[PDB]
Amino acid sequence: PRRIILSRLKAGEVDLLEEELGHLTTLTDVVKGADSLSAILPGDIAEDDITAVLCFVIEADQITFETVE
Repeated sequence: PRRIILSRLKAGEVDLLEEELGHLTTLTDVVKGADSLSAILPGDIAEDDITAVLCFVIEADQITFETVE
């Protein structure tokens, strides 16, 4: 079970994060924020597919997955 927070979007791209991840797999409890969205990605999803997707959906230096057991 893990978390994945990103900081680059704006006031409206939050759903875009949990969206692509929610369109390739089933997220868990993403949260919204000005430009920092925190999605809950487990250890049996497209984890590697998100680190690769989410980053190409925002950048390549503001994405990180912090386990939240």
